Amino acid sequence: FVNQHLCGSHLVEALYLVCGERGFFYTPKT
Amino acid sequence: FVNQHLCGSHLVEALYLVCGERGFFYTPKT
Amino acid sequence: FVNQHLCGSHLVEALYLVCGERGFFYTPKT
Amino acid sequence: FVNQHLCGSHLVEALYLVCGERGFFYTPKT
Amino acid sequence: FVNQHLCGSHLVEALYLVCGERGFFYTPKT
Amino acid sequence: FVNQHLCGSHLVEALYLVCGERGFFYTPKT
Amino acid sequence: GIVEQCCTSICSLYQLENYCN
Amino acid sequence: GIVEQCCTSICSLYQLENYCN
Amino acid sequence: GIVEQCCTSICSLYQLENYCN
Amino acid sequence: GIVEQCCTSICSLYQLENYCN
Amino acid sequence: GIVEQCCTSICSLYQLENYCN
Amino acid sequence: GIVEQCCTSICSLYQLENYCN
Ligand SMILES: [Cl-]
Ligand SMILES: [Cl-]
Ligand SMILES: [Zn+2]
Ligand SMILES: [Zn+2]
Repeated sequence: FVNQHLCGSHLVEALYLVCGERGFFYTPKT
Repeated sequence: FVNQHLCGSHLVEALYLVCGERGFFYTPKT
Repeated sequence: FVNQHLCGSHLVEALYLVCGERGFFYTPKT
Repeated sequence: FVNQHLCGSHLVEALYLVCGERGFFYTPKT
Repeated sequence: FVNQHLCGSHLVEALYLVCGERGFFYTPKT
Repeated sequence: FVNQHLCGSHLVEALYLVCGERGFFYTPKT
Repeated sequence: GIVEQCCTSICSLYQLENYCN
Repeated sequence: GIVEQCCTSICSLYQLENYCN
Repeated sequence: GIVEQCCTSICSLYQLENYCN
Repeated sequence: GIVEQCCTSICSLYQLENYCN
Repeated sequence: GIVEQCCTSICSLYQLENYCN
Repeated sequence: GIVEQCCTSICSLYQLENYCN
């Protein structure tokens, strides 16, 4: 697997692919 | 707004839209 | 709902989610 | 090019691709 | 990681994720 | 068809739409 | 849960806010 | 309309241009 | 317009709703 | 081929690496 | 190449067609 | 955090895996 430069919705798509049915949490800094 | 079917990667795109900086969790086994 | 920073195709995805079966028009400046 | 099935958010992504700056309308009830 | 169903544009998004700069081929008739 | 400014995964989505069942190769420079 | 609210059945943008942190 | 041309049935990129402004 | 605003600046789902049919 | 490995059947991220250049 | 061109600069669907199999 | 890192900088699928449930 290669390293990733992921902003915005593109990060969430990646988390989705990586985690599958496990699901994930998306937690940006405030 | 509307009600539609939101599945898989489309469902997480919609979560990112609605929640954004708040963050969210996607936990389909729940 | 949170505010949105949306460029390119990401705007169209947002319009799609927001409008549903109502549909929408995408009208950029020329 | 080709003919394929284009639905929902994929259909609007394809409209954005083809029309771009011209703009477009997505009016599924029509 | 997981195993899930990856079709169409979602399958090519996943190829782009995994391969990135290496590049990839998407050859469904194969 | 209009001209396109396409980076990252957005290029792969475009190649997907344009090529259909023919498939395509994605070959970035190294 | 979320899949059986908005995917299997349909749900609104407001219902989706149920899953924000 | 567009759904019953490219989604239900299939359509080309050229047919999609029918829906540009 | 909305297209620009959303990109140069931020916009809300409520502003986007005005572009629904 | 790829469609009948990860779409029709399911496949892992590692199996997807089979299709990198 | 195409990948770069499309991103640094603009490209057409017709140029993209050259990368189909 | 991961959200930022991934965007300002690069991140790996293995770092992303830590955010799975
Ligand atoms: Cl972007
Ligand atoms: Cl689908
Ligand atoms: Zn993007
Ligand atoms: Zn889809």
